[PDB]
Amino acid sequence: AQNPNCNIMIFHPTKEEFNDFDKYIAYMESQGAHRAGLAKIIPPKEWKARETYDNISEILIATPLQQVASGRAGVFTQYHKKKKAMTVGEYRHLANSKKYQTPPHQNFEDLERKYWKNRIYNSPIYGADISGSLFDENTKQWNLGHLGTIQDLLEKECGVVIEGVNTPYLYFGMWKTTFAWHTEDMDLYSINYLHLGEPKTWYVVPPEHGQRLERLARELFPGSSRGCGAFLRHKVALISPTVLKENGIPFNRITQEAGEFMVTFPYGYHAGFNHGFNCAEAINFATPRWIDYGKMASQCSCGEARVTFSMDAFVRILQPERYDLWKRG
Ligand SMILES: CCOC(=O)Cc1nn[nH]n1
Ligand SMILES: [Cl-]
Ligand code: NA
Ligand code: NI
Ligand SMILES: [Zn+2]
Repeated sequence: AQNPNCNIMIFHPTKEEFNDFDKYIAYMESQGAHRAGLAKIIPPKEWKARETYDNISEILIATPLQQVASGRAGVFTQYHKKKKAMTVGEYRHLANSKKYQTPPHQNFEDLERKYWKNRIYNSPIYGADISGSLFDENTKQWNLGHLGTIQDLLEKECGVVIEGVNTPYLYFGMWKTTFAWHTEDMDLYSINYLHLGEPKTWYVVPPEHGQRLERLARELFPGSSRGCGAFLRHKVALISPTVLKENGIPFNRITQEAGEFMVTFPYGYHAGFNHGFNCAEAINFATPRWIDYGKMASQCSCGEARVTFSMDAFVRILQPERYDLWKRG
């Protein structure tokens, strides 16, 4: 079997290989990439997402979220406090201010150490989950607004014809902005392009070991676990690499830089943080291999994890038994 140690693999497709998106995902999996839960794809040198980023400052962040931590440095939750709307230009200025700017650091490992030491003592502001795209409509390869839809995938695989749309999200980040441990909705794939700015560090647990992370999370967040049997769905719990290592949890880490794609694979738990001001775009997608993961995906029914209108049909068709109870939440 390929990639038995579940290492994060990095791919360098040629411009010809970059034409057929589905085919390249299948290729990566043939090499065992999915075993890690996460892969990096560096686009060919001939490719670009758009011409420039000089004109993005007027995009609105309608509901920036302040990420307020509780707990200890290595085991904490974050709750999201709504702030007043800002433009991207205003947000960038805020990110670069003394209060929020990345501290001096020697390299990525030094900054990673500073993040886990000091994250809880600050409350950075994240402009997450903004419907939109920054790919030029003329970019034909790996344009995250022009992928095949999950609804069409389900139809092709299962004959299933369903309502729903699937469009990309933009994210504007700053130092210490954090994505909590999660898998995607319905354990879908995701793809993330870092358009501009400072890096993003990722942590990931191999899909074959996801239940080990879940068990540790239940132990570390016992009240949350009693409240919901899928509380990681809430996307608020953080566990540091030190604590994961202490508890024998298999994981890997990698830093994504501007101009690079990351793909997360079905049931690949991931978490991480932004190094400084940046802009990313992401969307969920499916392949034939996803279908069995979708059938088995845990669900939050406590009501906290509120989700997109597209998810109804996925639960309805793939998980009819669970549908009524899920719909209640
Ligand atoms: C407000 C919390 O926002 C997030 O966690 C957004 C995010 N999800 N994955 N990377 N960023
Ligand atoms: Cl710091
Ligand atoms: Na490893
Ligand atoms: Ni994700
Ligand atoms: Zn829940």
